[PDB]
Amino acid sequence: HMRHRTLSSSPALWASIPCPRSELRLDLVLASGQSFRWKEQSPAHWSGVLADQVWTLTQTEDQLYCTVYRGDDSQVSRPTLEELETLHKYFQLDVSLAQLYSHWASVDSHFQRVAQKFQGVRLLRQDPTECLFSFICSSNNNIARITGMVERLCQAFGPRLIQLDDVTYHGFPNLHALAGPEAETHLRKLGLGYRARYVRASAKAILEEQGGPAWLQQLRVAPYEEAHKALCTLPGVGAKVADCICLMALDKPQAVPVDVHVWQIAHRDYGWHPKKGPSPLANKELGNFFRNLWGPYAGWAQAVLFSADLRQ
Ligand SMILES: O=C(Nc1noc2c1CCCC2)[C@@H]1CC12CCC2
Ligand code: NI
Repeated sequence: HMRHRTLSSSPALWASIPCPRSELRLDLVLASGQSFRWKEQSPAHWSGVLADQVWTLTQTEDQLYCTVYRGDDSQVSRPTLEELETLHKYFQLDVSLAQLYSHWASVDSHFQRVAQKFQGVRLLRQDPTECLFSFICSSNNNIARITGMVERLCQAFGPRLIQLDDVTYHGFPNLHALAGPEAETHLRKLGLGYRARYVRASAKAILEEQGGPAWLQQLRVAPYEEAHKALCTLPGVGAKVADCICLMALDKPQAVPVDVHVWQIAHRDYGWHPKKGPSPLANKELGNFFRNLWGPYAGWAQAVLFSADLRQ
């Protein structure tokens, strides 16, 4: 009936956003442990779902090309003005990444060497609900398996949007849908394992203990430290997951997620030691170290190194 658009196939359905590849590289961002809902369905063409709509994204040297599938078998068209603002806000393009890259490089010789090769690594501004439950699935997991669990979770619980080729696209579920009495049993069948309990328990907790999704919007305007402590009350949400949500969904650019992986990197590349191994206190100290070094956009600087580390 319908299928994935390319820039060759249907150029009449594409809108451009003037964006250098030094400000944004899709292939270093869209599948680099931030979002798990983007796939390169055709080469250099990234498809995924953004707030009840499917997008396909490609780019040149100084143009980001995008096209929308609204579904409902309605009259197909280019992206609108409001839908391009949505994409502009999603990539946080108002913030200059080149200026940030140079600012971080000024105090960090290691970052400067890595920065050379890996440009346009920025932070996506994700939905809190989507981000929270995606990073509850992240514990003792890899990008490949997390991407599976999230896709299957959205198919099972989330509303259907459109089909392109053999790929059916579902929007992310609401909290009520994940809070049901059967929710955990289904999610174990979908292969989440122990993470199934934390998804249901956290969904039920935000509803009953915090009063629905308006709470997560309150944490967006709340100070970083208040937001982090609030999230750590949720089942299966510790310091690492709280910092991820803070950094990627609650506009806290100074949030530095710390697990064994960033510990390994911090030690090997910066020679950092707690002033022996991991610990709630030692992890907290490593986050402060990077904030002190890089400043109030420390989480954005981490994404560059993190995405750089995924590519050998
Ligand atoms: O940990 C993950 N992502 C991140 N943690 O810290 C940062 C990121 C992405 C960018 C900012 C810094 C995701 C869950 C995994 C485990 C392997 C993929
Ligand atoms: Ni050492």
